[PDB]
Amino acid sequence: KNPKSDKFKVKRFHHIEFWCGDATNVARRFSWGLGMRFSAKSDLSTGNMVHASYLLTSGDLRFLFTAPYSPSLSAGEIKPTTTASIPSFDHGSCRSFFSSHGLGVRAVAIEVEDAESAFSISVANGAIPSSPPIVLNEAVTIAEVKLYGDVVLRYVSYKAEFLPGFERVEDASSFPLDYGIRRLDHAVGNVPELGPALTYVAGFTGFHQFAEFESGLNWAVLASNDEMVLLPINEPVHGTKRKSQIQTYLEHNEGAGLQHLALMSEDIFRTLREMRKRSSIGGFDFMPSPPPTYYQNLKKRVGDVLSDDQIKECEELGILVDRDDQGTLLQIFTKPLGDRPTIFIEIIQRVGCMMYQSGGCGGFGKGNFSELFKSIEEY
Amino acid sequence: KNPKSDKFKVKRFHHIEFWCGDATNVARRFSWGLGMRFSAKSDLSTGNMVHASYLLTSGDLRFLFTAPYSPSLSAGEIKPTTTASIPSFDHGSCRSFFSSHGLGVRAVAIEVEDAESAFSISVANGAIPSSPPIVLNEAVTIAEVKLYGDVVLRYVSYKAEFLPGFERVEDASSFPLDYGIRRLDHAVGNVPELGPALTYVAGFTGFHQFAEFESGLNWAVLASNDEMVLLPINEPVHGTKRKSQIQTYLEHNEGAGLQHLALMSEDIFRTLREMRKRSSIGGFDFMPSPPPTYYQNLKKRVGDVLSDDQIKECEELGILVDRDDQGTLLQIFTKPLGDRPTIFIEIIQRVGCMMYQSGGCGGFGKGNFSELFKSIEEY
Ligand SMILES: Cc1c(C(=O)C2=C(O)CCCC2=O)ccc2c1c(=O)n(Cc1ccc3ccccc3c1)c(=O)n2C
Ligand SMILES: Cc1c(C(=O)C2=C(O)CCCC2=O)ccc2c1c(=O)n(Cc1ccc3ccccc3c1)c(=O)n2C
Ligand SMILES: [Co+2]
Ligand SMILES: [Co+2]
Repeated sequence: KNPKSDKFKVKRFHHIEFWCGDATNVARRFSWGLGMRFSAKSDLSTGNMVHASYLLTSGDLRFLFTAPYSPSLSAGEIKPTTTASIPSFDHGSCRSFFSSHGLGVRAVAIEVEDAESAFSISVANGAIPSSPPIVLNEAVTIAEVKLYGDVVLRYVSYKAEFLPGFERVEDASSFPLDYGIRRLDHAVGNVPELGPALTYVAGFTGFHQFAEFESGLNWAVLASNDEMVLLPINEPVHGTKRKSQIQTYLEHNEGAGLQHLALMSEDIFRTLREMRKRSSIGGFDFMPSPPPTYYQNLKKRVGDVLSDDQIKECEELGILVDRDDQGTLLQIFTKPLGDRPTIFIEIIQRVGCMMYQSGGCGGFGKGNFSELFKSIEEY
Repeated sequence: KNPKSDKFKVKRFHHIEFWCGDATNVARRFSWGLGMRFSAKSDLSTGNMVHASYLLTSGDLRFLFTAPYSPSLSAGEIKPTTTASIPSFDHGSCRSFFSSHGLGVRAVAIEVEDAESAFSISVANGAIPSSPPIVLNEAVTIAEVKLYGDVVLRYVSYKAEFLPGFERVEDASSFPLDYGIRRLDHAVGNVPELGPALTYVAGFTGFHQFAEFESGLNWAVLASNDEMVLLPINEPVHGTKRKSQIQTYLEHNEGAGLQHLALMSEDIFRTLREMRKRSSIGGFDFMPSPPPTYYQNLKKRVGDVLSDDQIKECEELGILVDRDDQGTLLQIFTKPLGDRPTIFIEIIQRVGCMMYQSGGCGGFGKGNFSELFKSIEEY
């Protein structure tokens, strides 16, 4: 059941912004690890004396990496005279965020019809304002409200190239890497209490609970009208045999924040071949692969969707498979992206639900918790 | 003239420690960019609840990358019960360093006969203490004094594997990258006033001025007895046509600090081929190459040392060449390693001065300032 209750017009995920200590090194590591190209910059060379921001793209996926310069470079500026290209940026907020949480997502940005209206409707419906709407070069409007922890939901709307003041990156410095990743499928938060977090976000967005279908967590998924913006939220389950990975996150992160980004691939097998080739030479590592048990049990579950060859290809790459009543999900998880056992990445590809493909086809892997436990015990 | 006045027994450069916001991403970027392998770690997986430290090696070159965890993880510890593997580490100092200076070198570490004695003699001769000698597992002694800015000179001495509490990195996570880099040749500081900086450091080390042979700077080089530890120091020259790059450094760095690390290659042509292949796919960029003028003028200067083929190889890779009365220096400079126009890397190879090769053979490139200016003007 989809009541289609969005309180303003939402289009798609627009970008994810990481707050960094050094944007250059994180951006270069991510570019090589995920096969994303450098497409835009805003930094000293573009006249920005406040922050360094570098944009990576793969398909429609946009990752922005931002770090503060010395405040002394901009000490004479005021907000009317700022050289920052993202006017919500604040030196103190960024340093406090990074010192508190380490490397992680500051902003989940969605494109909307009218960012000013989205901001106003959100705050009228309980959203905690973070940065008021500001029009950039009479062309783009950006506004921010609190999502959870120190993560903001950023609204971006375009009258009619990333943001004003960003310059497209020179061809020589823009190598056309591509491992097949094409868009952000969902962005997941960890919170101490699910109930209040859901009530808050659903309260100011009108996002509805996305219909789905004892190991660590409870969760629910909030979704826009066409279910293309998907925001799952997790809470820990305490008192269990193995300590909840949600609680570990909250401890190492100093509270709520973004847990994982799930990146849709147009060919998950090529993406994982390319990413695993680079794991030990600057890229990303992946979670330990499931026992061959798990793949011996895949035939009975998805043998009508994947061939024996396509299944054996899952086993060599460590890919997980789950299934809805509507579609099939192929998924795999990286190890944490930085020093702390906090944020990680999921690579996914969805099979089925053709009409274009409807959002969330095949779910989020709920059935893979039970399947993995059974495999582990029976090994 | 070498008075051999070291006040304690100095061996070689031991390691360089970067203070980071996220050690993982900087270490992975540097590993791929410079061809250094992951060889040791001290982090949560080794019981260290205080800091994450990752060691990269290439030959005898050791780069250590360190970042703080949340202080909450170790809030119950005191120094007698610390889980830190580097007992000089302090959360507040590290966060203050990184917020002030951005990514950069905290420690220039040299191996000595007796770190306790080196510390005592240094402080008795004017060194400002930073961290007193501490014996690690009855096996290694480490001590630190101030060098310039917030950079420390770290003394390490071994009774008889990097440091106690570090674990060697698993073979699967340790890819044997190697682009030919073999050791640290020199480490260079930028200061506002050369005179007082030289008097201070030479005062507590007994290092002597290394004999050498109007564009931005003045400098001098301090050297150990066998001139294998080489510490040049730069100051700005004000009032010039083009603004001094030393002054730009001091402004963007918030004061004195380490300007460049010069890394000796056993085959600079292979190193630069490998590094330039990776510039746009996560590695390091290089300064703009000199005009072909410069290479047209190389024949008259070093045609007795390099063949026409070896010279043309310099031109395609952008390598600079200078010459002493004793030897020849091949050198090239990266663009800044991170967001700020502060620290960068030099790759070098030295030809001549055979006896082993004596330290500093061919100088530091003093003659390349005049040669580059002449080339530029005449283009
Ligand atoms: C992150 C994720 C999802 C996922 O995407 C997701 C959504 O999008 C929204 C709903 C909530 C949710 O979870 C699905 C399945 C997953 C994992 C995962 O992270 N893991 C790794 C793991 C799980 C427990 C652990 C407990 C202790 C120690 C390590 C552990 C590692 C899995 O095994 N499955 C099977
Ligand atoms: C860093 C270095 C060295 C070097 O190693 C070194 C030592 O070890 C100790 C003695 C002091 C010293 O310098 C040698 C030559 C160099 C450079 C360099 O950095 N550069 C790049 C540049 C120079 C001016 C600029 C002025 C304005 C704007 C950009 C500029 C870029 C060079 O051209 N030469 C020719
Ligand atoms: Co997911
Ligand atoms: Co040098």
